[PDB]
Amino acid sequence: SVKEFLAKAKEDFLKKWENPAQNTAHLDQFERIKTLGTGSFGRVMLVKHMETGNHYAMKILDKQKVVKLKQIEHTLNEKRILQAVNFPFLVKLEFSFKDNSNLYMVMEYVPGGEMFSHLRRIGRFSEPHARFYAAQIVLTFEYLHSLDLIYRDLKPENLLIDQQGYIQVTDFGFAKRVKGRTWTLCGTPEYLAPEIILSKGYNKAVDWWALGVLIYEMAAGYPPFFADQPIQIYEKIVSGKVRFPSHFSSDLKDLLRNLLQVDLTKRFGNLKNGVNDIKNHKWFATTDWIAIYQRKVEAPFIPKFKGPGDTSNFDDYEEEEIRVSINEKCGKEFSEF
Amino acid sequence: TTYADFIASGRTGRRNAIH
Ligand SMILES: COc1ccc(O)c(C(=O)c2ccc(/C=C/[C@@H]3CCCNC[C@H]3NC(=O)c3ccncc3)cc2)c1F
Repeated sequence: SVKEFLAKAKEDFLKKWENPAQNTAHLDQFERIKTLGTGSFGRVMLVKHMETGNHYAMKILDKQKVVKLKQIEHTLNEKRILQAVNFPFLVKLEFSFKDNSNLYMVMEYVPGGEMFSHLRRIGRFSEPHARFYAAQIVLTFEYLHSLDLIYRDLKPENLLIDQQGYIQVTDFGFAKRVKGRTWTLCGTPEYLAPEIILSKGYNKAVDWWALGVLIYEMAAGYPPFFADQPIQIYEKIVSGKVRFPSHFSSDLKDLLRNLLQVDLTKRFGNLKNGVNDIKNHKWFATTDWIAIYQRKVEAPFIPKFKGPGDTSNFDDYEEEEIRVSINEKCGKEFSEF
Repeated sequence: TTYADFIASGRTGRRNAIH
């Protein structure tokens, strides 16, 4: 059943993967309202689709800036993977298009805000709260990894909370479809596996490492390896001496010792049993895995929901007007977008 | 404490990924 869900899912992903959707909207179909977040090449805005009156989250990327930083391949990956996937806890792409100056990805709007904001505000989540989120990630990485996708950027910043209090993963900008091995140093310092830092070649197991970081940070209030500068973070990660807060249950600590594990013959998620090594862990024993997938578990936290168009769960950012040039920029580099 | 050191650190805001 788990095996034939993943086989249908792979067949659906692969037809979209080999023939991506292109040019399914235009900028003038949307009213731009407010910036929900930023990145290297631009921003994500709340928009309103004028024809239906539906709200969406539109990513706008400046093509010239992508080229200046040598990240063309990353942004093609983001859109090609997003358009192809389908899972309850992945933010859904509704449309995508490009013009002379920019690339656009219109996603569902997830109004509860970033896990990061609620975590920093609250301080830390209880084990049951953290577990509820962790399960959704476990099931998401099961799906993505079955498609030969590595995510490579798990962190509370990239986990949105939706109106029922469930997770939607965003930010596929570092995601990559790979059988075998890959080498780029990428991700967030605090979330990186040792093998990434040491330029060893790595695979999907880095995402399971990242999950250990996230669980640790959700439950502690702070990450297992931190310092003011990235180079000192790396140094703490390669030593691999994790200190656990005294309030951590003995089961949590044991799970964490198996995810934050430098040795890839011992790291959960990677091994022969696979993801079952995680699902059947004792920390997860109260977890009804099928009920998480079906969204029948009641979330420990529903964010305030102030009607559509409301952004009170997001921080404020400086707005900047979209400029569209009359000449086509970087047409050939972005032709498949 | 570890919590105090984290809260006094320069890394409690949004983290950027590296390339
Ligand atoms: C290799 O570097 C890359 C790769 C791909 C990219 O798209 C980018 C970006 O330029 C870029 C631009 C804006 C953003 C904004 C992301 C925001 C805010 C940062 C924290 N993650 C949450 C994300 N918010 C949403 O996506 C969102 C979606 C749906 N509903 C509400 C919010 C991310 C990447 C990039 F820099």
